[PDB]
Amino acid sequence: ATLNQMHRLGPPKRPPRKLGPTEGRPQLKGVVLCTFTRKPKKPNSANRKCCRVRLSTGREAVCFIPGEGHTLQEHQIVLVEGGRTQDLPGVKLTVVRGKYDCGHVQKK
Amino acid sequence: PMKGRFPIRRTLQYLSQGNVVFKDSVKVMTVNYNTHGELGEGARKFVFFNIPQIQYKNPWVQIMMFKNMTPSPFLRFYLDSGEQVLVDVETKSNKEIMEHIRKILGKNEETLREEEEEKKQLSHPANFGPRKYCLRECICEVEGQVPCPSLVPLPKEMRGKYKA
RNA sequence: ACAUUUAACUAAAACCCCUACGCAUUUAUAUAGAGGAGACAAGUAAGUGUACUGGAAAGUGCACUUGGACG
RNA sequence: AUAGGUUUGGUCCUAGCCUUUCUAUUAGCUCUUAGUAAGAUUACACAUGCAAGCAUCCCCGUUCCAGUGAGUUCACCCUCUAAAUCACCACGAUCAAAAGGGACAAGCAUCAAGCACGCAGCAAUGCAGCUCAAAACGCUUAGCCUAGCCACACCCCCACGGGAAACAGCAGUGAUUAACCUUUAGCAAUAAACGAAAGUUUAACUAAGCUAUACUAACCCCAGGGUUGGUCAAUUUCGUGCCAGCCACCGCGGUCACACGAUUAACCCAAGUCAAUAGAAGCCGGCGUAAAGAGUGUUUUAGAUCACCAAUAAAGCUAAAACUCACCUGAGUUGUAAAAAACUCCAGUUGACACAAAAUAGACUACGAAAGUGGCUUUAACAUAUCUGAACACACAAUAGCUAAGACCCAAACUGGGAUUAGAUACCCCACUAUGCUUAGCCCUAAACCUCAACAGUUAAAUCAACAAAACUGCUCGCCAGAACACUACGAGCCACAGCUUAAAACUCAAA
Ligand code: FES
Ligand SMILES: [K+]
Ligand SMILES: [K+]
Ligand SMILES: [K+]
Ligand SMILES: [K+]
Ligand SMILES: [K+]
Ligand SMILES: [K+]
Ligand SMILES: [K+]
Ligand SMILES: [Mg+2]
Ligand SMILES: [Mg+2]
Ligand SMILES: [Mg+2]
Ligand SMILES: [Mg+2]
Ligand SMILES: [Mg+2]
Ligand SMILES: [Mg+2]
Ligand SMILES: [Mg+2]
Ligand SMILES: [Mg+2]
Ligand SMILES: [Mg+2]
Ligand SMILES: [Mg+2]
Ligand SMILES: [Mg+2]
Ligand SMILES: [Mg+2]
Ligand SMILES: [Mg+2]
Ligand SMILES: [Mg+2]
Ligand SMILES: [Mg+2]
Ligand SMILES: [Mg+2]
Ligand SMILES: [Mg+2]
Ligand SMILES: [Mg+2]
Ligand SMILES: [Mg+2]
Ligand SMILES: [Mg+2]
Ligand SMILES: [Mg+2]
Ligand SMILES: [Mg+2]
Ligand SMILES: [Mg+2]
Ligand SMILES: [Mg+2]
Ligand SMILES: [Mg+2]
Ligand SMILES: [Mg+2]
Ligand SMILES: [Mg+2]
Repeated sequence: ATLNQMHRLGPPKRPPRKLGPTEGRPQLKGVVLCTFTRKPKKPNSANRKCCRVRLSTGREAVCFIPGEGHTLQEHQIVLVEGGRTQDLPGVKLTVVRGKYDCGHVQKK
Repeated sequence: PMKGRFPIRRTLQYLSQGNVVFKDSVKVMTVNYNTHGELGEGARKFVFFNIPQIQYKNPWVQIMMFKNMTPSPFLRFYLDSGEQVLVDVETKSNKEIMEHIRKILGKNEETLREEEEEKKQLSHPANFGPRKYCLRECICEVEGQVPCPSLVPLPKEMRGKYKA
């Protein structure tokens, strides 16, 4: 572009940053509605432990439960953070271990 | 690289290199010049190189250009009193035009140094305040004075917790 | 729409208006129903535009291109 | 950025995503001392206690301080000039309202027109004007330009009035959020209010309390967190076997797993560590083939320095070849790899005979802005002695298509018949429509391409990623910033109504 065109257009106008599943918040509180498992997309194979949660904002979302063995049931309270599960498409929230009902992974 | 011929013109150093600071009487500067004709060559250069500097040093003076309206180039300055100053610039180089306008309507170096000294007084070195305005924030930064408790804890006798 | 009284051998008292807003107007939410995109999951050269046929897959007509072939 | 990882069988280029750095909040785990700084998520609702007195009565103050960030170009400069302080006799300084002039945040032009937004006159009244693609009008977002400033003080902008009964003062509480400080003391200092003054009052403030949020300094015994496949510093044994599980990106896990779990050892930081979130840091680069020169030309406000042959409109005209008609002659003609259908008012010679198309020339490379233009004659006729200049303004735009009428040789979507085929809703043969033609209107799309934007200039440099078409420079307009969603949705405009122009977002991916 020429100098006249650059002056006409002005400084670049950067689009606003997209808000993620947590909507720009570190963590979110949620109530577990149901627990289930999902299968990875296929370079891999497993049964990933997941749960649907109604967040404090009212939106329902699918979350992954990290670690070996969880004791989450319906109506329980959990704290969910960001971070995509690379194997599960559409799962962009992760349950925080050791907060509210979701306890730490049992040793061994 | 930077766009356009002579990109140095679009740097703050070049813009600040000008030496023409108009007196407060000047309000408007019209520049009538011709795009073609050897006798106007300097005037064209005067438009190309020195008008940005003049405007940079004189932000409130209205500078306006006119092209191929008269057979010869000339400058006209309008003063606050209503007087008009006509400067014929045909056959003159751009440096000559700068020197002429500086001589006839430019503040001399004495006035500029006086203004700088006046600006100096506003920033009193003894005043204490934010670094944006003062050299030092607190007297505790002065050696020999009681230092800040943030860096050196005060003796227990000087603290209210152990005076109460 | 609406209006100047008392008082005055020192000087004072008195003063107060009625109308709007709705079957108007703006945007948004919920809801019947309909439809998309994504994820998962599994011989007639090639095209562009346009038109018809066909339930589709595709075929054909007209003009244009080589980003094909012609030892 | 001193950069690095990641597309491919491989190389180069382009391009996104991520890594390494520094902050703040929150979460997990852990946490010794001292000093200092800082300290609800919520303009939601608030129990309780304080936060404004002074003073010989009048007045003065409670319009300040303190709080919050809901709304939002009232903050800044100049002119003029109130109130206030001091001169107080004013001359005037200081300070600073109202009024006038100027300046002043971000995103969206799919918000493009606003609809009275001006001027002149003493008025009467007259003129029809004013703003706007250099962004008016409009919607959305946000306290700001921080010695501080602006705005608000429960709501109806305001507060006569109404809803109704107010902590966005300090301490504190309920609800809510990922977000969580004591219902301390004193007016000893400074500041403010009052007083003539000694002085009095103050949840301003000062001195304390709580909190790893940060900085500084320590520590007599006292260390935790994360990581160890590459980017990127650092794994020994086992357990498990595409399961359990792990990853910021690339990826690992199928019996020898440095990538999962335990364990050993090691690496980084350290009273911290670092998981999540949000910031800090960006177009002077490009447009033949990667995104981008959007079919063609003109001009406006502006910017720049480069100041005869094949055009197109009219009118006329016709040399071949068709079709149709007539005589004469023959019984077959057509169809093809081969056949069947079809015709037999068929076929051959001769003669007459278009509103269709324009061999050879043309092995030419011309005219026109492009689209296009190639039979003959004639009349009009091919802008501009600077250049650039529009998706929308003004004009045009192959083929196809839609309205009206007309012409109809040939060709031919479609539609029938014949044949083939497992089937043929195609290919082959026959017939025949819309359409190709003229007239008057529309429609406005193409691989509308030399896939090279217009003007001016250079052949010197390493010519130069590659290929295409040798490499560049100046200047201007247009356009482009990962893929797909998407020649799409919505909005707007249109003689278009299954249409054209402009043209997104959500979800998804690490590529394309
Ligand atoms: S800043 Fe001066 S004593 Fe702290
Ligand atoms: K695998
Ligand atoms: K008083
Ligand atoms: K605010
Ligand atoms: K208000
Ligand atoms: K005091
Ligand atoms: K093993
Ligand atoms: K072409
Ligand atoms: Mg076609
Ligand atoms: Mg890269
Ligand atoms: Mg590879
Ligand atoms: Mg922590
Ligand atoms: Mg006064
Ligand atoms: Mg004012
Ligand atoms: Mg525009
Ligand atoms: Mg829209
Ligand atoms: Mg706000
Ligand atoms: Mg309140
Ligand atoms: Mg109010
Ligand atoms: Mg409070
Ligand atoms: Mg906090
Ligand atoms: Mg008290
Ligand atoms: Mg304190
Ligand atoms: Mg391991
Ligand atoms: Mg392209
Ligand atoms: Mg082109
Ligand atoms: Mg032009
Ligand atoms: Mg435009
Ligand atoms: Mg057309
Ligand atoms: Mg037609
Ligand atoms: Mg063409
Ligand atoms: Mg152009
Ligand atoms: Mg253009
Ligand atoms: Mg894209
Ligand atoms: Mg469309």
